[PDB]
Amino acid sequence: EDPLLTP
Amino acid sequence: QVQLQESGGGLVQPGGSLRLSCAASGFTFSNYKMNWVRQAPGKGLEWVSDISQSGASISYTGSVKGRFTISRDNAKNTLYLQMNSLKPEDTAVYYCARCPAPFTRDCFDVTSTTYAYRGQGTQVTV
Amino acid sequence: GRIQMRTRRTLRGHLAKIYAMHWGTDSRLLVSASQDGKLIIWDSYTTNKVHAIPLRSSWVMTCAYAPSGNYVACGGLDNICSIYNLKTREGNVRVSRELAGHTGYLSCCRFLDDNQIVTSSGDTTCALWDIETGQQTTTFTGHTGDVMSLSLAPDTRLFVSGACDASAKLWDVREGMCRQTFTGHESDINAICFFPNGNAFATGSDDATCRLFDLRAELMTYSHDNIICGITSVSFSKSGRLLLAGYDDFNCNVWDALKADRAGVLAGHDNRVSCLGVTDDGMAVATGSWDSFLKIWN
Amino acid sequence: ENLLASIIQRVFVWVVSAVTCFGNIFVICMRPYIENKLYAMSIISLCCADCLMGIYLFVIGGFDLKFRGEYNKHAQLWMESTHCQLVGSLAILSTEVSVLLLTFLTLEKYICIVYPPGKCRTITVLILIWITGFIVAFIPLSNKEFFKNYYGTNGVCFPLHESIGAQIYSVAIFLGINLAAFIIIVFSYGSMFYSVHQEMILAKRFFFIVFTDALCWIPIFVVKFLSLLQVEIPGTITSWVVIFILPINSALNPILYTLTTRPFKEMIHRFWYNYQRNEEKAQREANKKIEKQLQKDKQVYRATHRLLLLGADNSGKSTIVKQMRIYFETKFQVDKVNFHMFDVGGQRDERRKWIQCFNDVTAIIFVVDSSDYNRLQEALNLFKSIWNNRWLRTISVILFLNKQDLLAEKVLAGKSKIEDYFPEFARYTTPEDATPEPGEDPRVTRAKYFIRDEFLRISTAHYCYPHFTCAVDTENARRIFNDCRDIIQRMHLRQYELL
Repeated sequence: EDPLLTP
Repeated sequence: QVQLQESGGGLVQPGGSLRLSCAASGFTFSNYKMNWVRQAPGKGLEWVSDISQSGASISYTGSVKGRFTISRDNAKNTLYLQMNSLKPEDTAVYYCARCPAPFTRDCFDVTSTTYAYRGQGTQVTV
Repeated sequence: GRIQMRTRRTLRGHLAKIYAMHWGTDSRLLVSASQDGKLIIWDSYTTNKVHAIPLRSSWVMTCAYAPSGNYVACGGLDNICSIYNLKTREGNVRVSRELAGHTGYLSCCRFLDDNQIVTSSGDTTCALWDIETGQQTTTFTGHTGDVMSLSLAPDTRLFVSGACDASAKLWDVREGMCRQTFTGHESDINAICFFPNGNAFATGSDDATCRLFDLRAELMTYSHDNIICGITSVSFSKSGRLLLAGYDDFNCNVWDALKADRAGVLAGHDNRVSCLGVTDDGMAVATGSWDSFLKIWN
Repeated sequence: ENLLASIIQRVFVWVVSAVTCFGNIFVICMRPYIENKLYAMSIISLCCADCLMGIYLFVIGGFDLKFRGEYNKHAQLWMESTHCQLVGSLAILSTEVSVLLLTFLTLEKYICIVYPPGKCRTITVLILIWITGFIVAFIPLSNKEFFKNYYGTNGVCFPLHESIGAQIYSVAIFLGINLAAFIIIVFSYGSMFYSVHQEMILAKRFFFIVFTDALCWIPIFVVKFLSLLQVEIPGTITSWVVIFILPINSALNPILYTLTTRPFKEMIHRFWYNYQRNEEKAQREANKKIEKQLQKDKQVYRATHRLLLLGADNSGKSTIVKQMRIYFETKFQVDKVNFHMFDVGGQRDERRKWIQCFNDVTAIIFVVDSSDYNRLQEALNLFKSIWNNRWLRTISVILFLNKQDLLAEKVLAGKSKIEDYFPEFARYTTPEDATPEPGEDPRVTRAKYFIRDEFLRISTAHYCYPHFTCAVDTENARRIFNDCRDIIQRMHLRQYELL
């Protein structure tokens, strides 16, 4: 749920 | 919690001597340019002395230039105002001021109130 | 380890120094306010303007997008958080209401619902207004320093506020008293943002140091010897594991909320990074600086 | 026996080709990292022309090394081969395009400086310049029969030095439009220098640019003048002319406009620090309407100029706005220029964090009383804070010493001691550059230039413009307008890699 940290 | 404590005081005869110690607690004393301010009865606030971070640059107001001087005891993280031969008219509460921003020279320490970086102060009666 | 995200979109529509932005609830339709008195709504995906509201004040300091998306807030030194309705039956956007009850600049005013909005003013106060009546519903005093920022909790039952007092305090929306006092900063606070869990809030001051406070109380610090320059805007990711602070090194610095290390540097801006924003779903980061660019980072 | 018989010719051909290619590669790599987008893309186009000239030098070197010692047999073949007039066209295209782009850039700088154009217009003029270069370089090539291999006259294939059908074209391109381009460049920089002075680094930089242009193109004018004057000059002399002095631009423009400028050093320091379809068409129409609305808005917003107002509570801060209301916010017009003077003072006296939102402002007008000496010290403190502030370090401050009459009669009365609040006045002498003002005592001048002195000493320890004003004179608007014009000049020079 973290598109910034991981694609 | 930025804390500024003023130590040293007592009524002094005109032309006398005294010491004013500004102890700073909660923050590093070195990074900030420092000022001595005083509030006289019936008068507004006016910072009277400023000293830079390393002590290289020191400036005084005219009522302070010839009378008494300032110094930084950075090891003791404190400010010394060496009161020497003050005119009897300058009976006032002596506040200590830390400039708002670090690593800079811009300072606005003459706020009427709500300036968080000034101590309670001590009343010097000369 | 490393977070190397670049300018995936560039939004060159703005023609003056961008001061504040705010994402919408649907992770699109950026609201962006600039020094030309212009308040522009963008579609993030296709990079197209749909609304350009002419503001009364050129030097607007804050803008806000309502959670419903029908209203947009404008605020500055003019002591007004003007509310503008977008969905107009006539088809033309027009001003809706004005809230003038302060003597200090509204540095930030963010919505809770379509009707009530909280404002943080420059005369050492905050205020919850209801725009249906026009009266200042609740007043919040207790800060002895110029209030500069506020953040709204996800449940909107608390809102935290940071002032020039080097302290950040909560306020209840309804009752209006400060339960917890946090004074661990060193210089003037310039930005604040709730952690996504709502149990914590990060605060960026002008002492070149960020501090994350947790309400169970200084809880966490983010600083380095090399950085000697302050913080303008602080934002959190969706999961909260990542933080972005708009340092005035002319580029953003991305920190880790839990490790307090150098996660990355978002360079590409020419001036002070005025405002930062992260989507509800954590998809995109919108950065607004004085180079008149909305830089999108993914 | 050799195309470049002298070893000096070959070694400097290789050296200057390498220098040109490296400089233009560095310009391409470094230009996007550094104000104005149109200027940047014009610099890219100039770099493209320069590296095309470098490629021409490289291919001439390659052809020379192809036939080393056997060039005599292959001489007429290269005389008639398409390669010679092809590389001649390429060299002429590079020179003409670079010259035209330089003229366009310098004229843009002139029209932005002496008299203080959009992406579409920039693209249009740039592509038109490139197409003009193509046409000029290819008209001899297109009409091959009539032009009798115009490009291939000399062995270098650059036709600087044959019958009437070639000399007319040669003097039409070099004596015709390149000399006019030189006239434009030198006149433009002369006008810019005259407008700036009426500091020293600007004159030096302008001298370097005009010296490079002269050293490259005034010998071309000289040799074309002698050739047109029936003065005998053998083709080896113009061979040296093409080899040495022609590529000067292709070597120096990459390092002049890009490497020797201040934003280049700023970028270096920054690097060191770092190291369904109907809906779409409706949205397109809305974008077009909003884009033209923002075009008008940008014209309006650059038409106006912000002017911050600052001072003390007892100072004549509000009376300045009240005076030009007769002539918070106040919009006025001076010489058809719209100015936006606002005195935000209804808020609290604390001003450290709302002063950060006035950094695009052209000038901060610090108007303060001249009579109250405690307020004078407060003014010194506030001016020190403004000057030493990070965001006000790029903002010009217009210093106004209001209530000069109050100070004049206050020192004539002699009620208050200046030395008690400022002892240095006991050991101060009036400046030699003091303005001659008859009818007033030297004490007034001494005290007034004295307060100017602590203001300016703090300022020198953006630029400060000190002035004396009162509530009577209404001319202060004109002086503020002149100071604003000066700030326009300095920051426009900043945008164009000069200052």
